[PDB]
Amino acid sequence: SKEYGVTIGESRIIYPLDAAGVMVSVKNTQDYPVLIQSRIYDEDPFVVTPPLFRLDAKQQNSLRIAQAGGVFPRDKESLKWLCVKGIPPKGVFVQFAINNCIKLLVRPNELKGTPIQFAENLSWKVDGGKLIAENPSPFYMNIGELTFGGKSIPSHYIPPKSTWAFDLPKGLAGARNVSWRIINDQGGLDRLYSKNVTL
Amino acid sequence: ADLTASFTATATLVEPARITLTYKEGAPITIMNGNIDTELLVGTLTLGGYKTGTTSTSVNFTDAAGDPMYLTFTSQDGNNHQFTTKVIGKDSRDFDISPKVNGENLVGDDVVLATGSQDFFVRSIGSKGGKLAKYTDAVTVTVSNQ
Amino acid sequence: RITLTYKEGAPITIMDNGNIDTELLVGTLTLGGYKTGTTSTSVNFTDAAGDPMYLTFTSQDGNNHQFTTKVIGKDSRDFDISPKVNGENLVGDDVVLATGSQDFFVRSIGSKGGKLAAGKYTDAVTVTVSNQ
Repeated sequence: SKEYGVTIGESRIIYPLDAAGVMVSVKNTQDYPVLIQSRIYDEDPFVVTPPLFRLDAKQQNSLRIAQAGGVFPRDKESLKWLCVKGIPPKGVFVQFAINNCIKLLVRPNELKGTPIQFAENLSWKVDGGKLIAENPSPFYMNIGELTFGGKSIPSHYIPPKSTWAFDLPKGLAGARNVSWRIINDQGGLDRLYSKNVTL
Repeated sequence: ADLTASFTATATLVEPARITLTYKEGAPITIMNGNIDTELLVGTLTLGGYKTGTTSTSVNFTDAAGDPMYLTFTSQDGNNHQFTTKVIGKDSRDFDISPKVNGENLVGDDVVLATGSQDFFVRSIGSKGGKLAKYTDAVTVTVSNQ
Repeated sequence: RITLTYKEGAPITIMDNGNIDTELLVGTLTLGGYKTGTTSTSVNFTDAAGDPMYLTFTSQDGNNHQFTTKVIGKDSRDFDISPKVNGENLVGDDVVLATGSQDFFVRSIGSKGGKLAAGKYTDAVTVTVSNQ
């Protein structure tokens, strides 16, 4: 059978606002050469170099991500996506290509602290069949584990100074207990926080 | 004499984002009236490498046709015959789940993918045209890591 | 006065199995202020985990993910210098320390009990230097 794989050396990029650049490793984990195609998307101030290059079997290379211009809020983080695609060489035939995408988190130096210091501050409510989180911090709170009434909820980021509503499975009638972990800057599942919903 | 000192040693550990994909070709396909049989397991996809907590809605299989919810296969001959497929799987409770396909989910709620890897099956639907006579697709699997 | 400083090494990449590579330079301990002639066996690096031969680092996320490390310096001919770590030592890596100060490399062993999560890891290390 056929095998594919792209590894980025981190699962997120914390980009300090106004910084010259950052680097991230990209690894072709396959036994055939590919083309590595890298694109930035909104949730072109950020430039990826090289945007396209060959990467031989089991080889690793690095991209530079650089901010030239652009304007971002300084009271809040901004979110972009770095996408890294491994294009393989060219009755049903199908060819696949993995497009591996990670958050590019634009962080004002003007922001005090880091996410793990404010992860406890999430507050929770059920309105209209949905579990709603409120994030009073200036950081994206990248939830990586979320449970309500002891039932797993697929997670999603809560944007800065804003909210996110999660769809609930059936049977969480009068459930009040929410548990969550965010993903820290290095890509690790952080501490478990637990809290009752309010009205 | 014993003299002492102390320091807190520190280390930073990092989690790269690894995405893998295995495609296992299904049986060859049989023309019956110029229909292929439905629910033919065209192929089995195994997505792996992702972090536990990765969700079904963060996975998007796209192709050039762009038909929401369906991948489109086309003949390599010049005649442009076409059929559509869906990409579907099962959760831990054995309920029907799907990734996004051209940006939309066919079936089920957003779920957390199985730990380690998750199988998806490419299953034939039909061809809104009619008479099918190598059929090809080029599919991008985009994973938006949490 | 005995001094103990530290320099963190490169970030450690967690492998797909949740483990880490061996022999990675986690960081460098620099011991100083000891009497001339002090030998490697007069130096005992200790921590709370207390694993003989090994220093244990713990995640800072309340999840108690751990990895172990060994503490090995190098003499001028690139032979191992093994100080005592929690009372114990490798056989045959006993040596007089460099004059004034001595670098000891903290070298990775691997995960202790489960897949490791990314983040910050620490170990509060005490050194006791005998025969001063």
